[PDB]
Amino acid sequence: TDNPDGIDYKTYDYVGVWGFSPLSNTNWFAAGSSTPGGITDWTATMNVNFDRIDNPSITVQHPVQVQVTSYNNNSYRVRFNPDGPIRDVTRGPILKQQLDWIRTQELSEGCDPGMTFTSEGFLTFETKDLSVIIYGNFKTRVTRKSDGKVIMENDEVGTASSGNKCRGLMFVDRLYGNAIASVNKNFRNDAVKQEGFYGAGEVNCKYQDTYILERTGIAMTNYNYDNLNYNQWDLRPPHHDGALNPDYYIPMYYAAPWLIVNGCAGTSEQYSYGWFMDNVSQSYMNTGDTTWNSGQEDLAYMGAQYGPFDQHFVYGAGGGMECVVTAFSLLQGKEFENQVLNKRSVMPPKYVFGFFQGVFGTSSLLRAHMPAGENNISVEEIVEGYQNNNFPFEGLAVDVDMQDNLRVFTTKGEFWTANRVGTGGDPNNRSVFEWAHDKGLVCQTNITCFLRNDNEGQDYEVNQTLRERQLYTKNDSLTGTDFGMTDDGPSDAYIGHLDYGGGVECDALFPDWGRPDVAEWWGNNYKKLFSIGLDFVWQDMTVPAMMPHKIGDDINVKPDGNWPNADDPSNGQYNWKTYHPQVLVTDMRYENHGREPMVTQRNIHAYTLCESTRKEGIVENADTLTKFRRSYIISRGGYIGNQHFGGMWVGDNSTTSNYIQMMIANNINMNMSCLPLVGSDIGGFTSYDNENQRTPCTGDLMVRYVQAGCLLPWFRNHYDRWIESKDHGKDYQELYMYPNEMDTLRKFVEFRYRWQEVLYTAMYQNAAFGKPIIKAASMYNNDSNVRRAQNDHFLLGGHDGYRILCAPVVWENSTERELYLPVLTQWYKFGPDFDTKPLEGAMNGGDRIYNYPVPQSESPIFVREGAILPTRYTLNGENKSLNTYTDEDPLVFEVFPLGNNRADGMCYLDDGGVTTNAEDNGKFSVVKVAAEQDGGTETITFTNDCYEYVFGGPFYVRVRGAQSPSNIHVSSGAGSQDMKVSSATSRAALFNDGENGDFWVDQETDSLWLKLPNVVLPDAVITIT
Ligand SMILES: [Cl-]
Repeated sequence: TDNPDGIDYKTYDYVGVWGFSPLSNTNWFAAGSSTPGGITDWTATMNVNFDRIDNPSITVQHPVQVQVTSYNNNSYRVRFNPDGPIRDVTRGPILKQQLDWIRTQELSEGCDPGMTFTSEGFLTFETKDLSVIIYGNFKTRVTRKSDGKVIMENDEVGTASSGNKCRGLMFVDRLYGNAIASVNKNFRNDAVKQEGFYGAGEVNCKYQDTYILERTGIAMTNYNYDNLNYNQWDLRPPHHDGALNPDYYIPMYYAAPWLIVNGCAGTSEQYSYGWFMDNVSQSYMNTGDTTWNSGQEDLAYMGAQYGPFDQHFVYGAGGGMECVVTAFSLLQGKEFENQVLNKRSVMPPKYVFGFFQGVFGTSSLLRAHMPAGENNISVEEIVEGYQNNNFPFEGLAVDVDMQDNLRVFTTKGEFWTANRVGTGGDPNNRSVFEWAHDKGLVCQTNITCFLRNDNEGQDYEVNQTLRERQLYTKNDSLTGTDFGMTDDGPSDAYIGHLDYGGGVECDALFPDWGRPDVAEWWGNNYKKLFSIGLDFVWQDMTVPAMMPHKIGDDINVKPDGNWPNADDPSNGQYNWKTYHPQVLVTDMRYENHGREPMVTQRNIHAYTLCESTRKEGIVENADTLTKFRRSYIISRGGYIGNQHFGGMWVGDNSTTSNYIQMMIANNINMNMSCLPLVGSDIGGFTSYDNENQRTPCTGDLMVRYVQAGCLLPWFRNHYDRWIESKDHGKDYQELYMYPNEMDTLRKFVEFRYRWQEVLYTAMYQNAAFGKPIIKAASMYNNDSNVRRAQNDHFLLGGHDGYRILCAPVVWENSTERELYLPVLTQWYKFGPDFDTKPLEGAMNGGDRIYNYPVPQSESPIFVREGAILPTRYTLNGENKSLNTYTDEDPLVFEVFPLGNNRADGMCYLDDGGVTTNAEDNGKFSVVKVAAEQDGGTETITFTNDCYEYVFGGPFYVRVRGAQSPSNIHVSSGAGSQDMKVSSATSRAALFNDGENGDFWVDQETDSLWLKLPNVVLPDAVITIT
């Protein structure tokens, strides 16, 4: 049952954007005509005649399904399979069960798309706000009902005399190829529309010297790659001379065949739609790039090396690009499972929003057991540097260093306090993770799916059981390709090589994920780590990222780094730094459907890995977790839909301004690709100094790195550390190693920690509603200037997710930047210093300030009027990890100056992930707050949408711009009472000694503080007079 559909696989090698050219028409089929093929449920079939564009007398027929996926959220889908019957994927972001759930709900509400074939055979249907017509040759126009504006239309190509063929549906004649493509008209050059294309995951694009956000006029590809520095040499265009810089034609780590098109921006006729080509073979997105003749300025397309064809058009309910993101997340949602919390993604433990330090190149837990070696460092020293210097510090990313000889799921003695491996729970021999718990820390650790194979006769149970149970990918192909063999065997296994450089390497087997049993086996391995104290998972090398290899060479031998190239191409010999693509893997798209060459599904491997970790590792083995029952995954690879397994970090970046610019753009783009919990190594991962690789990141670049990342969702300083036994990397990078900048560095981490609830509540808004945490500037509506600012201005936080504006400096040795403030609102300069002083005067939205001053010690961060933000403080005033906060560490609702006499706020509350009762049983709370000024009376109202988690400590209201009141009354189901002036005359004293029902006039910061008892949190009317 290998190759059950009888495909002839014509192409195995990577094919750059330079070699993908559907608009050349040659050997491509396109839709030429059709007849109606019936409608069942919300799915119409059209029986489409595909004609060869270059010889239209050559013709073949395939059924094409047109399916309304949501009436209310204005989305539909087009799918066909030129290779066999249309088939529902059993694994992936979009599942039939969820589509069914959506349709069932909408039907029960009376939604009627009115899907009909006209007498002429044209298909027409409506969604809430749209109407669609599809003509005989599949020509499609999507019209918005309110104004009659056509907001999307696909493309037609002419032929000499055989009629117009619609390139909206294309595939290569199977005599020649396997590729597919779909082409729209692209209005980027239209003077009024000025369409811009956004999204596409982690792709980097340079314009002049600057990395930018928008992805218009460019040819992109998804081909998950071990792309260290984002510019791997083997990924260069044909005959490329000189340095290869990160740029748009280079694949990254996450597969995101996803674009959001935004036209008429900032105007009342703005429109936005998403375009998802749901394909896990190498895919392409060309937004009008003429380079290599890959595209045409006025056309846009998506395509892929292999079928099937399955495409979603997602317009969203409300107006604005954000609404496209929320609608896309619904299609991928888990409502069909009746998730009480995790509808659009999975909630992390609170601790995931802490500051972590990772080091590649530690050599022990304790100094007392650190082996001598140039620049060697113990985990203990790192923890001391942060804690002794009073940094808010969450814990560690422990790398492959801790393993016994790169055996995943193991540790070695040096990473235990008594210098020997225990089974856990021994107070006189604690593992790195147990010891870390005692420091108030939590840890992630590096897990890949390389199971070391060259063990020189030493027992390695994980590899042994994989062999015995035959769960490893075999060495079979349809091409008779010899993938190589070692003395270790087995004789039928696919054997690869892991290479961390500097001699840190090993042979490996890999799990054949598509097999039944593999996922359960994998997940069970995590018990070996959870039972010794591991908190969460750091998933690496997920392509799987194998050492480059050429067929015929030894498994441990890599090719010359210049190979392959245009003059000496791969010709089916290169592995493209993963599985040689000929390898037969058990199908990961369709269960119990046989094996297919990996080329058909490269981009689903990392996704399937994370899925197995999540379900069979983290969830099924939750009982074996120690301190926190909720866990999480931070992954390096994945595919649309990864957000239900965990978050991401953008792989191996480096230490320059350009990587800061990239980190910001990556974060915004990933967020709009429905992966919200993402970040990039703070300070940069690899060496940057070409003359001496060991030179650390400068103090100024570090300050800017930290400032730019301090409110981004995943915040970890991690780097490659030069040590004697791994002689590549930088000397150090830890924030405490920068004495001159230490105070600034510390205060930005403190600032993040104070806004821990702003982040956590935004994550809740993602899990519940699919709202991206980080907003692209163009998500701010009715503003014709945000587009210009979108490279480095972003928003987050508050009730609506647009209460905070960030515009970090993205250049070293720079103390000014061009600032744009979104229009139709007021802004307040904020940041680390403003907790302890008054706000400055309001800044008018719409203002553009050239050379806006930004000292090194500052970053441009602004709170919008009408924000009430939940803010946290430690009771004793010392910095501690998030995971060791209790409800006795004050929760404070900070009321910023009112917008139109009003302010609003929201706070999600649960036990931080100590248990999984929030997501399993609905044990969480959602508190809302409002402030209203009505003459001489301010009313501050607390209500709840649910209150299943009881906050155990007093909470506060801090009103900015208020001082001494005549009276404050508090009404609440618990008690109705007047407040009294506190005898405490400072904040520490109000916190520690102040009585419930005290107010404190804070002159230093022009704030009024109300101390209230916990019982009044879910419901209260506070009237200040
Ligand atoms: Cl990866």
